[PDB]
Amino acid sequence: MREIVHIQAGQCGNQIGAKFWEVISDEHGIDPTGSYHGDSDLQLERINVYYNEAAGNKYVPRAILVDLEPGTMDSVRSGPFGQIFRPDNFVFGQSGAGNNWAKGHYTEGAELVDSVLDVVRKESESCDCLQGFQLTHSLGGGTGSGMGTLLISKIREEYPDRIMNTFSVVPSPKVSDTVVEPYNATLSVHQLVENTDETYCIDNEALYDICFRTLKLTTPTYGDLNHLVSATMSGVTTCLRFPGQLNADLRKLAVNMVPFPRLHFFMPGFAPLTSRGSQQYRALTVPELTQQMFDAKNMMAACDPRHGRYLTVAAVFRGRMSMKEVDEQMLNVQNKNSSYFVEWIPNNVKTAVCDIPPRGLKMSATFIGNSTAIQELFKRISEQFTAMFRRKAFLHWYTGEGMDEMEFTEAESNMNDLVSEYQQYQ
Amino acid sequence: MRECISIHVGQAGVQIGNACWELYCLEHGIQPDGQMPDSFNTFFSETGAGKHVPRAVFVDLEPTVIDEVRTGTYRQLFHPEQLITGKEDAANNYARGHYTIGKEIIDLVLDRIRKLADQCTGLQGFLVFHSFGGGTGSGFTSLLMERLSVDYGKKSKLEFSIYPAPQVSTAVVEPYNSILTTHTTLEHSDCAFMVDNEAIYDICRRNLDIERPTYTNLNRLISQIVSSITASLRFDGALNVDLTEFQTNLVPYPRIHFPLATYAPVISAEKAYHEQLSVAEITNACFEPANQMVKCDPRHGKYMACCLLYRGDVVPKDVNAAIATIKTKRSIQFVDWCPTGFKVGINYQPPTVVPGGDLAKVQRAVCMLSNTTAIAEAWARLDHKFDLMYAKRAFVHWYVGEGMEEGEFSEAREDMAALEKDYEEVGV
Amino acid sequence: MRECISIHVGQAGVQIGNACWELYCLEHGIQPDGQMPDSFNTFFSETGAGKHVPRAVFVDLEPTVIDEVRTGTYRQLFHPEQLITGKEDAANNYARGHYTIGKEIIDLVLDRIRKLADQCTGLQGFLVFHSFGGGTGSGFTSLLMERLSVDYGKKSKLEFSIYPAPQVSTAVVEPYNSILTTHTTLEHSDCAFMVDNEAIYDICRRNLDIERPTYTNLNRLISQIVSSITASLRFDGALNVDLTEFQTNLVPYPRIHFPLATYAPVISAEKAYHEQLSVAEITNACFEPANQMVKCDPRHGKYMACCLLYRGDVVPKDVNAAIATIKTKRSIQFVDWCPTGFKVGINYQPPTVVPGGDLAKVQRAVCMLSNTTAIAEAWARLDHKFDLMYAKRAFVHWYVGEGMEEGEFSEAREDMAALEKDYEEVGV
Ligand SMILES: CC(=O)O[C@H]1[C@H]2[C@H]([C@@H]3[C@@H](O)[C@@H]4[C@H]([C@H](C)C[C@]5(O)OC(=O)[C@@](C)(O)[C@]45C)[C@@]3(C)[C@H]1OC(C)=O)[C@@H](O)C(=O)[C@H]1C[C@@H]3O[C@@H]3[C@H](OC(C)=O)[C@]21C
Ligand SMILES: Nc1nc2c(ncn2[C@@H]2O[C@H](COP(=O)(O)CP(=O)(O)OP(=O)(O)O)[C@@H](O)[C@H]2O)c(=O)[nH]1
Ligand SMILES: Nc1nc2c(ncn2[C@@H]2O[C@H](COP(=O)(O)OP(=O)(O)OP(=O)(O)O)[C@@H](O)[C@H]2O)c(=O)[nH]1
Ligand SMILES: Nc1nc2c(ncn2[C@@H]2O[C@H](COP(=O)(O)OP(=O)(O)OP(=O)(O)O)[C@@H](O)[C@H]2O)c(=O)[nH]1
Ligand SMILES: [Mg+2]
Ligand SMILES: [Mg+2]
Repeated sequence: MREIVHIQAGQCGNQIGAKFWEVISDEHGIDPTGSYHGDSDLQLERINVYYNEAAGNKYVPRAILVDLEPGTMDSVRSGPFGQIFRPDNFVFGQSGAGNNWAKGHYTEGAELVDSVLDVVRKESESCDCLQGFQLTHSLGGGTGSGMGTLLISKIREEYPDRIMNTFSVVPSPKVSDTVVEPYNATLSVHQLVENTDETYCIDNEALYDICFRTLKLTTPTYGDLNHLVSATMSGVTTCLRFPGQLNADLRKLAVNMVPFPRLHFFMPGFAPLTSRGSQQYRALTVPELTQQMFDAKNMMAACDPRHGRYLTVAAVFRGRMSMKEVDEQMLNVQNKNSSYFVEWIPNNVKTAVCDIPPRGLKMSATFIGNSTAIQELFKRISEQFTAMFRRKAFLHWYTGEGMDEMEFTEAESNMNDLVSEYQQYQ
Repeated sequence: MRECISIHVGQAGVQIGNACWELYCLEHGIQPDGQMPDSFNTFFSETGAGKHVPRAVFVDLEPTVIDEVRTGTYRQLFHPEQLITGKEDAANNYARGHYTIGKEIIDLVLDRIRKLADQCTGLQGFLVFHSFGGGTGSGFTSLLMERLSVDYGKKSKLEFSIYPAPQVSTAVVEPYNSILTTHTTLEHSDCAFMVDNEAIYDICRRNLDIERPTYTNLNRLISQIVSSITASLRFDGALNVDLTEFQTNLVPYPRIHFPLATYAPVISAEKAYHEQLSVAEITNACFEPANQMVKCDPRHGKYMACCLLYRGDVVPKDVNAAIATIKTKRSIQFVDWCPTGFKVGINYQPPTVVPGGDLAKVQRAVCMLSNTTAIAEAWARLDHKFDLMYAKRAFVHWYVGEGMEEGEFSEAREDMAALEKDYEEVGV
Repeated sequence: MRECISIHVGQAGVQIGNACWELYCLEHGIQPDGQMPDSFNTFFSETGAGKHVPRAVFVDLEPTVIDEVRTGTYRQLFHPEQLITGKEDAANNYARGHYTIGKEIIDLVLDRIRKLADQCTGLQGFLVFHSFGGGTGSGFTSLLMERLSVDYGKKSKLEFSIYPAPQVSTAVVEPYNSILTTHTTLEHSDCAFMVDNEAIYDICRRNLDIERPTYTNLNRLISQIVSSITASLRFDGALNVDLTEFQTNLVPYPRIHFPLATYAPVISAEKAYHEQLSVAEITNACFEPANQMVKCDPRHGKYMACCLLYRGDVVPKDVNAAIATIKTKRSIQFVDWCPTGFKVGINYQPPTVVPGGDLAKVQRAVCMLSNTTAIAEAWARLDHKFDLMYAKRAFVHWYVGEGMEEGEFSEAREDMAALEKDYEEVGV
């Protein structure tokens, strides 16, 4: 009865959305052509949140794909599970952003956003009563940051009473991949403090560190990191689709997690992630999942969680488990290290349990943390910005497209206001 | 669905284009008949029934270089209206290319550019090949860049320019042409990659162990670099760039757009059997001064922007590890106002080998582009040469008899002094 | 079911008709014996048993030109009482071709016109091929048109006149004939298309790569134009026109009936291999000024009406797209009082190729008829030459000794001044 539409913008968002629809369509049991071939009955009663019935038991997803060059669109269409989507949902331009924030928000996005919003409005008219939206992008380039920001603002002015999530990968501390990266990060965060309900922060470096120290891989591609991100997304929204003993949808997590309306930047994680060699040398118990959740080298964002304090923690377990064990262990790991939790909030942890595990696992768990030490990430953006903004370096590519220097000083003041609010509560 | 138009001017640009179209036909399986027994759309236009004609214009003021193309084994490839010639060369005289002889051609080549650019729908930019030390390669290039920047507006316009060497020189009036064309093209180009003759002579002498290289080996290496730049458009890769991103990453201030290019790994078939060529090895080895294809010292200047383009069998983890262990060393030092100074692109298709050639079969390949403050010193050398031949007014009357006053030389030397003060300003 | 009578008068008419009837007998598979080993009833008549006689009358004052047709490869074809000949020629003297020599042949040729117009049922109009500078091609043409407009009333009557080139000329008493003829035929013809020799010379030099063309290539191009006009009558199409459409669509005021004709694509067998000739390409090549068949420039005037005739594999959607993207360009400007300035026709049968010719095989082809204000400038040049040869009374006694008083030259000059004023009025 509660439906979600999916919008993917950019290159990084397109790859992560492709692996997400492969994972979800494997989980509910449908073929790459769209025919149903499941073995249970519970895979079809709550399918309306992501799919539409179409003319002879074929189910199409509720997805919308947008980019400024046709390369990643045609690359996603040619691959496996590419014949699922409806061909009118592929909207694209011809020009390209050039890793300018301004060329995405002001120059080409102004021509593409009409067709994108027409498709969003038609998919929103076709649904019964929606829970909300979600968007996948990156805070380092021009298509993702600029046009995801533009689409977020238009959707909030049209639909102001829904929940809008964003799954956005952020810039990395040691090594970058674009020279104009902190410019794009600061302007996009200046819009996402205002116009969204919660945002999940992913690094590429912490994903490489999970892939090296825990999974013990020798050759990881981008497919493995997009699979990790898709596993976290499905674990977040699993309480809508399967019946559980104690269940919690998206708005419940909104009400529980954010105390003050501007502190909605989380850090996620998954468990269990084991090797192939040391798989048979451990158990499957709730203490192992809980100790692997509250662990420093497991976090999918490069912020040391013991550099500050925790505001609120959410934990979504999957499988057939016992609730006395769950609640005793949340009590245990909260009084064990009390210095890392906020003093003026008692019993920080929120608990949810769903019955049907991922495909091939006895038990799994998803962690979502709202901590103060994320201020470190924001510090290292802003100072970098000031270095270039002390010299006006690379600036004329942006100033030639329609922006002023007052917008840059506005965005820097906004981000330093946010670092002040983070340092307030610790 | 997204294209590029390449124009070749003068003898050096025509011969580099000969090697480039030989390589591009060898990659995609197209024979020199123009028939193969769809990515090539970005360079070739399909004509009726199994015929792909290139998107190129060849133009020179002297008919002895294009004719070998019109009679040689690529006779059947190009469109015969796209091979335009004149009757008399520029005779190493910049005033004869910009003012007198070069103006009887430009309406024709602008008509051919306009007639090729109406068959496109995703036109992304131009690629103009030329030298510095010559007459039509400087004058006709400057006048064509003026007309293209007036007509085609906000599209990206790149150039591939042969930089004059310190010691090795052929003409006697080279620095005049170099100073005049650097003053004139400074206001219409977006990025111009510099390559040198003497450094490719030393690369072929030491790495490849070739003791007597002709012009063919140099043009094969230049073709490998341009192919590695455009392979992000002709194929499909994990982290891929296009032609518009380069300027946004390498050009901080709108008059510092002279980066220098490098390729790796360049070896023989004798040393290829005794080393494993890891990604960390080629990443550290493109950053050594004995591989830089312009005869300069990168240790005497600090870097402003770098762009690395990988091809073949690479994974991103040791790519980022290799860039990380680059930024820990002390000699490879970056500028203060730029903490993030790397831009990464990764493609899938390996580099192909030309038969009868000199390069070895390898799986991984790196192209590097660097925007640094070392090349200011090279600029200084050129200006000093200008000054000596401006102390006695030598060879000036050949210029001023063809339509150039004696004010332009003082103007152009003024702008070179301005550019030297700009490089030293942003450096110190 | 609907028919046409073609009359060729003079040497230019006989040779253009030779090329035209060779093309017609090649299009419908007819041998030169007259037998074919049914739409041809619009031009031919069946004579007993498998024998087709054409509807043509060839008339001339000099028996040398027609007596090469009576011993060429088409001896069997034309009927012997259709090739009417005189005894002495007009000697480039309009007074001989209008008054003295021409008036003993006109009754016989009018009896043949009356006899050939009784073997029809739905007669639509005549077609007269003639020149301007010549003797019988001006005087006999004007006398014939006067008698046809008296006798045959309100039927159509088209023309094909050779326009005199500005710089290239053969005779010296030529503009006398031109101004006298254009004064006399101004009240009797219905439409008259123009072609110039010098433009077809430049077309065969530049496009077809022919360096020395004789008159056979020119007559083949003129025959292609007449074939493209009448192929909407000889076959069936999606959007078809006939001969009474043109006078309603191209002639606004009853004294502006000189449009100029253009053909496309005109390319060699070599440059046709390297090109895709879509409808947008050939529609744009019809509109650029290097391809007009009259030596004037349409940039120096504004279009009053345009009519396109397509042949081959064309769909109407991108025909409409091509006319749409033509109508936005600023290079081309239309007149203010005509917002709907096009007339489109589409036929199904493609053009054939005469063996031994110079044209290539194409699927699509366009013939354009344009009524523009640039032709006024051409009138200006001819008018000026008249004044020079009337400034000293040169060559006037040859005309006044044969039945023409002196005031007729003043009358013709006044009427050409009136026509230039009418063009200037409706243009400016
Ligand atoms: C840790 C592990 O064994 O996971 C594998 C997957 C499987 C991954 C598989 O898809 C592999 C991936 C490889 C590590 C990478 C991979 O080759 O590249 C991709 O795009 C992946 C992720 O699809 C590919 C093809 C694998 C081997 C692995 O994906 C990873 C490590 O991200 C996946 O297909 C499954 O079915 C999982 C089912 C059960 O949950 C377990 C395993 O996943 C986890 C993280 O627990 C899977 C067997
Ligand atoms: N997790 C992933 N991150 C990616 C992937 N491809 C790129 N990136 C990240 O994206 C960054 C490079 O630019 P982005 O893709 O974020 C900007 P985008 O390409 O979406 O916009 P354009 O400039 O319009 O191409 C950099 O931080 C990369 O780590 C991918 O497949 N997975
Ligand atoms: N790598 C390479 N350099 C060349 C080549 N030909 C000439 N050069 C260099 O160009 C400079 C000589 O001036 P040219 O470029 O030949 O002048 P041009 O372009 O031919 O123009 P004109 O004066 O009209 O002949 C010298 O520095 C040459 O080293 C070539 O084929 N390959
Ligand atoms: N396009 C074309 N023009 C021709 C041809 N033959 C003659 N002309 C032109 O006709 C003009 C000369 O007048 P003619 O038509 O030949 O005179 P005529 O019809 O023979 O009549 P007479 O005066 O009796 O000789 C010149 O402009 C010629 O260029 C031809 O075959 N093709
Ligand atoms: Mg030369
Ligand atoms: Mg004659």
